[PDB]
Amino acid sequence: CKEALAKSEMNVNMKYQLPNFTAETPIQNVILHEHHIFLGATNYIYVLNEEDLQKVAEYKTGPVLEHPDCFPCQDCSSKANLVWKDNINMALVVDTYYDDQLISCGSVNRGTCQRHVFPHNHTADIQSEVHCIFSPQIEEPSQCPDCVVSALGAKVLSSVKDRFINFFVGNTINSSYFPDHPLHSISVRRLKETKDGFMFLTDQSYIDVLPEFRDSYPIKYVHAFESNNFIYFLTVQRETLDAQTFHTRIIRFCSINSGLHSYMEMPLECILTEKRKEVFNILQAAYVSKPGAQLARQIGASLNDDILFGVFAQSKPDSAEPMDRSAMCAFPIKYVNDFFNKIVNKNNVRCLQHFYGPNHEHCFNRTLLRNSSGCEARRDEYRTEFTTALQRVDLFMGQFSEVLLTSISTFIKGDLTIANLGTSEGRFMQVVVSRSGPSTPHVNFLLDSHPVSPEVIVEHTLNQNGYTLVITGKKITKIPLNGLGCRHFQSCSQCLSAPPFVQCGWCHDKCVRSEECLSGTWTQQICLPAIYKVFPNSAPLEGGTRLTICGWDFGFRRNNKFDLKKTRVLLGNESCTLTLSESTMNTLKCTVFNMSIIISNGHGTTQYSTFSY
Amino acid sequence: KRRNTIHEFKKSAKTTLIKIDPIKTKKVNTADQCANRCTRNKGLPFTCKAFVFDKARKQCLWFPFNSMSSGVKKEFGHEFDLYENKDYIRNCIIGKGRSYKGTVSITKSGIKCQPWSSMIPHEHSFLPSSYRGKDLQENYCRNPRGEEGGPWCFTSNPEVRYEVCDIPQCSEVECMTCNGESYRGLMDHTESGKICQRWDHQTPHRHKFLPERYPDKGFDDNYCRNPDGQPRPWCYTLDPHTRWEYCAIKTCADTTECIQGQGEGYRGTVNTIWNGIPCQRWDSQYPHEHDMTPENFENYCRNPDGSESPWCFTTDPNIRVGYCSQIPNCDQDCYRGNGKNYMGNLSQTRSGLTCSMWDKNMEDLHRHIFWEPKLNENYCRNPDDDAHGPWCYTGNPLIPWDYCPISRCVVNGIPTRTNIGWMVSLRYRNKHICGGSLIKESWVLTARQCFPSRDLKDYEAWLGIHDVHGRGDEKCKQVLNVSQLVYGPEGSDLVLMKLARPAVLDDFVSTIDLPNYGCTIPEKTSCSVYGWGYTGLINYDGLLRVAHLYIMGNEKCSQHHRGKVTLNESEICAGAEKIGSGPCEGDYGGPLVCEQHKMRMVLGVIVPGRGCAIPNRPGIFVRVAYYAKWIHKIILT
Repeated sequence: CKEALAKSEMNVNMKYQLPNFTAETPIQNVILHEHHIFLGATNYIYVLNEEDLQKVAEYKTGPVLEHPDCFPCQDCSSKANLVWKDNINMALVVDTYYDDQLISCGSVNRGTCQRHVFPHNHTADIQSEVHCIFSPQIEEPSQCPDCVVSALGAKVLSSVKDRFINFFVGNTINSSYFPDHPLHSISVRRLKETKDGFMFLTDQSYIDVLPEFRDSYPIKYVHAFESNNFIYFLTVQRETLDAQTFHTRIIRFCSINSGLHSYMEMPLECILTEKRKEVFNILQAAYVSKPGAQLARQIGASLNDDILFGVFAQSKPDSAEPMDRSAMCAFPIKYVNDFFNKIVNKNNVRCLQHFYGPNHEHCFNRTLLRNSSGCEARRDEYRTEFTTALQRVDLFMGQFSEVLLTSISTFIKGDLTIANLGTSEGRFMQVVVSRSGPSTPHVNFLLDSHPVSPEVIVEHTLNQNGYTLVITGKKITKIPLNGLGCRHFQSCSQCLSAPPFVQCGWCHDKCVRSEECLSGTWTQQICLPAIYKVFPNSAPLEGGTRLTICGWDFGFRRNNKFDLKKTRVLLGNESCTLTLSESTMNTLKCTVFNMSIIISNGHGTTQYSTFSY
Repeated sequence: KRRNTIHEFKKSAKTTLIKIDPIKTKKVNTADQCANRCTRNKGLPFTCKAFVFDKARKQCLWFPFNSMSSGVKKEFGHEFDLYENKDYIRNCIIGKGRSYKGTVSITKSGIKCQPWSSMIPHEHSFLPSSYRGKDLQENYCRNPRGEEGGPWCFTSNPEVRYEVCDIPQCSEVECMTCNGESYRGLMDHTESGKICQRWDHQTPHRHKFLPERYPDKGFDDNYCRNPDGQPRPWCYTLDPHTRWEYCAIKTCADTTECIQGQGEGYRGTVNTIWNGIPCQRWDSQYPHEHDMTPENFENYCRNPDGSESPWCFTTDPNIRVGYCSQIPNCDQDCYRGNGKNYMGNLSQTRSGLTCSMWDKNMEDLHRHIFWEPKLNENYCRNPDDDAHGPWCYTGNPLIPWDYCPISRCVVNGIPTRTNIGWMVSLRYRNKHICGGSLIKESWVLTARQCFPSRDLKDYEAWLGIHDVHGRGDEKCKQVLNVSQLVYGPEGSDLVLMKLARPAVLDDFVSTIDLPNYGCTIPEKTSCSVYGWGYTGLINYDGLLRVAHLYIMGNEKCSQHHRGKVTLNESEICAGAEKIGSGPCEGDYGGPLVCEQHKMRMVLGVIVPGRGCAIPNRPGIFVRVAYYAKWIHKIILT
């Protein structure tokens, strides 16, 4: 019997009161700055105590009235008529380089943002300062510079380069809303000293697709970051202008205040492959992070080289929606850097489709100095679109291949790397990642009905005081990264398989931290055989009928494996028959005056005194 | 019925055929139904040897002739696409040789196959009238009935009525290599006489390969390829019921440690994975049978699939594939600032240019510099112990020397009463963008944060104006074109502009001296700055505006910064008299100049950073002394 002993598994459901904070409205973003959690949300903004999870303060960009006559920040209170819309904070970033500021953004106000400054005496009040990033363009009303936030898609990346604040923003746009306000796909809004507008350094400072395609070829942006002066982007789009499939791409370019010089897009696919194939089109969430020491060897980096983590789900046919089947994938920045630079041949490299259009002068007869060019700013940039992808083996090998993954964070401890997976439905897990073998979720529990947001915050002070912040629906939770408890474990095997940083040890009855063993029988080393049942209980010395043996911890524990060779089964003096094909660490099979039956497993032994002749 | 025969057509891209000496267009959406009409019997009276469609036109135009027809001019027109009838191109025999059209009227015994319109001498010549659509040629043998034997031509010979033409089976030339993926030929038949569909098509199978998406593999009309690395090239079947099939081809006729690429072409003796488990041989299917066989292309960890890492099946039965990832793949200074301290085996400059030859370089060095009386040529190491690090001479006549890249360890505007010639009004888009200061009759300086475009034919220098646009003094202004920009050393952010023509001096126009290279400032020493930039006033008339500052140490600067910055010697700090006044937008590259006792010289340059003119907050400026000697060593240019 196997299901009868399903109590072997750690229970998926174990409820805990966590540092928890409720939102009136759906949460859009989160910012950590000075022990204070700033979070935009539907028409609103809040601040939180880092330890207390307490709303220190808040402010409302509440029910938004729109007038077609109205500009984003010109007063429209006296207006008697009109849309009654609702700004959702799509862009949010704290800046320190100039001052202590928060740059917040409304979705509805022509996608035009504001700013809120913090006093030194008290460093949390935002109702003090409101300032509109709305620079009137007397020069060229062609382009609305401070019209930044797209309604459909916003991926924001703020940095300080050449002593200026630069925003690299990637924007999903429909062709329809273009005349209402002209916007750009990827634009580099540079913030003026006067902090009252942005300035486009040139015409080539902005890129966006030809006005034709802007109905089809939807390109939506999901992630970005900075490393090695290459400001990469992760984003999904059609495989081709005709394909109507979708493949997630990584974009690389160099950051000169002027604009994106060496613009490169490369396809990225994750495959689960076996001996003698499933490819995940759609990235769900990502996190670039340093690797754990074991991972450093396994994938080929140091403890410092940056590895990008992408949780990819297979896409619905001709659709960007996922097929509820997800895995995760690792990408050392060294490898992607070299793939962009040197590995690819000269025949592959193409010109951008959505920008140049296939029918053009340049795409016909233009090349690259690939080995003779890296990060070179040439005034005639070439928008290159590599046709050859980079594909990774799932480190998990589908240990979640049956489900979608909503999001992800990353962290490491000592030698190991542990990933804090967020489940499509919202079953938060923490799992050790290694090429070695599948790792069970030492936490798996269900947080909430709604999806876990890709908005996730990680922190580990001293590598001792650590936690993540996780969004779902209208609540955020502060989960310590230091595990929760050992008691849910329901086998010596499960107990030992836990990481060290949770102190797991069987107290002769159930796994536990050492100090809690009143009997002092705390052990983490010998897994005693545990009997659930025996089928049946009457046997002769010669008569033989199948002997089904239910229980747990039967197998020898090797670091991962549970070996059934390293087992002996005795009926007192007589050794009972071992059918190893039918005998597993969960259940055993034999074929053969009260008597007991002794299991001698890899570590211990036991007797079972329900039997007679 | 309504069928498809474009699959039997060829295609070519972006060419249109013009027969100078002659054929109609009807607006039809489907070029494919178009080709099917061309093929389908009786469709057009003329002999539709090919077709062309232009989807810009969407007008369907069959052409009753080949490009091999004389006198036809191809024209590279993107919108036009040709579709050739591959039968005229077979020049071989497929199966029965049923559908032949080739211009051959030679018998197997080398006699001219008679004109088929010729009753002489043999009776059965009436076929072309009878069998219309078989291309029963004038004289050239065809397979009139799709006869197994093929084109049998009624020989003109009196003794023999007909001799059978002989044309080789096509596969005579369609050979293959053991890999086969390299081969890209014409053979467009499967192993069961089935035909490959058009690789552009999506019917009847909508497979994965989009030939444009995966070009460079020859995913042309129907030609068998090895996209997935089978021992034989294979294609998706035109028949919807057959998923795909191999293509019958014969063969053709006539290793180290350090890794190249993903190890695919690379070959290895090593087959121990990072787990240390050795891997077994290609014959040895154990522990779990593996598809790869030597017929496809020892017990070694190769990359037959070209994986990211060469992979070998673990003798561990549990693991199918093991990665021998220990394999090696073939793939800067501190506190030593003088070039001699490092031996730089580096041949590049910071500009990216290569070095020059150290012989003429050495001679020019000795000529220009007699500082003292070693190293290798063309290498990063530099003799002159230069502060900004290692460098190398350059072959450019415009620029002879450049550093090699090795890492080592106005708000409250008070307008000017009168004019200053040190200022230079940079006009890009024909209006002031930044301040520049004149040093030579042919040299100006400003900051690197002032320059959108990399060219010169946009930029402009304006000289000798007290107002922003020469609005007042049209008598004395003067504009110059830009000959060269020079980008400073690392972290310098200093750009030196030479104009196309030096501006002969005058009372109004003034050049500026340089500070003493090793000099140090006295604290609080009053100095002045000049700008046309943003001042916050209601109405800027365009006048130059002057403000005075006072030097101060690192202390008060970081104090008002509250530790925003930990200073560097590159940086010079100066501040106001507790009032809110300082450079802002449009002042960048403006000068702060000072005098030893009376003779005044530049000491700092306006650079944008960290907020405009916050009262009682010091500003950070460049140490001109920190770069003066470099500026000289380039003034050698």
